[PDB]
Amino acid sequence: QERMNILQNFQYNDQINTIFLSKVGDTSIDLPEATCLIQISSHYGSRRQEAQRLGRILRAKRRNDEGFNAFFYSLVSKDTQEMYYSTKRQAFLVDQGYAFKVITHLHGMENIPNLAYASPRERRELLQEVLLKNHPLIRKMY
Amino acid sequence: SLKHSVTQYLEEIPQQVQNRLYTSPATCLAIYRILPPLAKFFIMAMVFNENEVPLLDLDKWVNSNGKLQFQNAIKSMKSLHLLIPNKSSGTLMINLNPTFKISLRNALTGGEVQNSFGVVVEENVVSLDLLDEYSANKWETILHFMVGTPLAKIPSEKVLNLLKHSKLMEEVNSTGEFKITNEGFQFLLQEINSQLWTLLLQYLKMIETMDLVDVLHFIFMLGALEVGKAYKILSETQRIMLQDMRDYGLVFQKHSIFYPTKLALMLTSDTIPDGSLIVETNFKIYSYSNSPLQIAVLSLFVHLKARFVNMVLGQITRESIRRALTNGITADQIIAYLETHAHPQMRRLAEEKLEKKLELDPNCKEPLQVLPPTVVDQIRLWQLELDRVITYEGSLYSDFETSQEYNLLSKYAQDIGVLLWKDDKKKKFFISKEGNSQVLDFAKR
Ligand SMILES: [Mg+2]
Repeated sequence: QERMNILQNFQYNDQINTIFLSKVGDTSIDLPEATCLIQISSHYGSRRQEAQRLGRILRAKRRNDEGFNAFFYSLVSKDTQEMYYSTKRQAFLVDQGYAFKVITHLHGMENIPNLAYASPRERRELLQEVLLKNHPLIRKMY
Repeated sequence: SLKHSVTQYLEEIPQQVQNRLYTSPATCLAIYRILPPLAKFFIMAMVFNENEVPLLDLDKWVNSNGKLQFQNAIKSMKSLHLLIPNKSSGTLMINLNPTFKISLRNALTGGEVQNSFGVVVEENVVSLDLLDEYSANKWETILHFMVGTPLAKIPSEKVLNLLKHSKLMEEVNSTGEFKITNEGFQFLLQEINSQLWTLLLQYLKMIETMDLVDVLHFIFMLGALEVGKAYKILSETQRIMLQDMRDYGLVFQKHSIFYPTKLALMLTSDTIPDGSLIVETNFKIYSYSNSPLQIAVLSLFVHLKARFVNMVLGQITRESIRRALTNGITADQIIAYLETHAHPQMRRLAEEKLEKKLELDPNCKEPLQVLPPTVVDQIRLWQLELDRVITYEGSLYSDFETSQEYNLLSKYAQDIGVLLWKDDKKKKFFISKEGNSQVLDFAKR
């Protein structure tokens, strides 16, 4: 029920514009209103999960108004094993015809007022935080 | 760049040699065609009148709009010393070179020419069957060996000596092999006209002690000759030169008479496509080419997978791009090759994409990119991958008695452009190996 309530609110409530799904919502959940899509983690090299996740926004309601383009972002850390899985988990969408565009830098990202973990103190705190992750009558007596 | 390249070479030659270079009309009729249109207009005016015309008269002809062209025309005409400025009686009089003048008059009016255009044996051969085949194969051999593709009949030492001695196709005995370079891919990217001029120009500079004028009396004269006909045999230097020219697929010899070839006429003046290819978002390549030259050059930066008679299909990969980059081929050249050899289908779809972009918003004019941007970005990113680690050879300077001395030596290195890194706090700096001795010598003084 709670996830259903979240889904309905995300659909029709104007204040809740974004949600945070997980592997459960990877496939077979229909959100005609969803248009943009982001992913921060991934289940290794599975090519299907990428396509199923992309499906959430492939049915956006306003998919016929002039010039509309849905978005599917894939945040990956450079010089890490994630790139190995990222270039491997989009091999099916490429076969279909989709082309991924590399974004090295987001223009206008520095002028945003407040960014999470902008000071080294918070970065150090987060680093350690994630690193540390690994006789019925006797009844009255009590 | 064609006329620019030939003209540029003709400018550096000393004046004393240019005067001798105009004795043969055959060469004069060729040098005349390379000048700008206004230059030819003025030259034709002065050729037939034996007088001296003031420069102001020439200026009067040009309209106000075309005044700029009058500056390039006179500059280029004076550089070759064709136009002699003589000043007398308070006027900067202008005259034409007497030797150039007589030669042109002989060429146009059919005067005695001393066989500058050659003779005719009237024993014609078949142009299509032999001349086209001979030079196409001969030109094919030099380009195939250039690209590095294996080939049975390697060219003679003459052109091989020329190839290595040029920036084209750097070689090393320790490596034991020959590979193409940055200019090498550029050379393969140039039209037949410029592709031939590069080799001929390099041959001109290579020869030593054979006169420089004679080697030009042949090349420019060779343009006057018409394909598919005989020419009986001339200067002594032009004999060995003729045989040397035979190795570049310019002149065909049965074994007394030599025959120029399609490329011979291709030197003087200018004059679905084969080589057009399709590149998909899947980093695939489908080339609509049936020619081993195109296939070989594609193999420089493409992992060929199979071939048919009509087309060749392969895949772009990191290995192939790295292989090309290691040879000195820049990613900019690669994309230039892909764009200029693009299939019409890519162009039409790109045009439609631009039209839709302008249909929604006509304010901005996006560039017309025929091929997908992802491939270009990936190729450039792979180039960055090669550029990740940066290393210089040099020395580190430290242990300075005084801040003044540290700043003095470091600032001097900056002035002469040999300083690579410095830190005021540590009083240390690093300079390139090239500038080490200069910095040491300055330190002592
Ligand atoms: Mg379904």
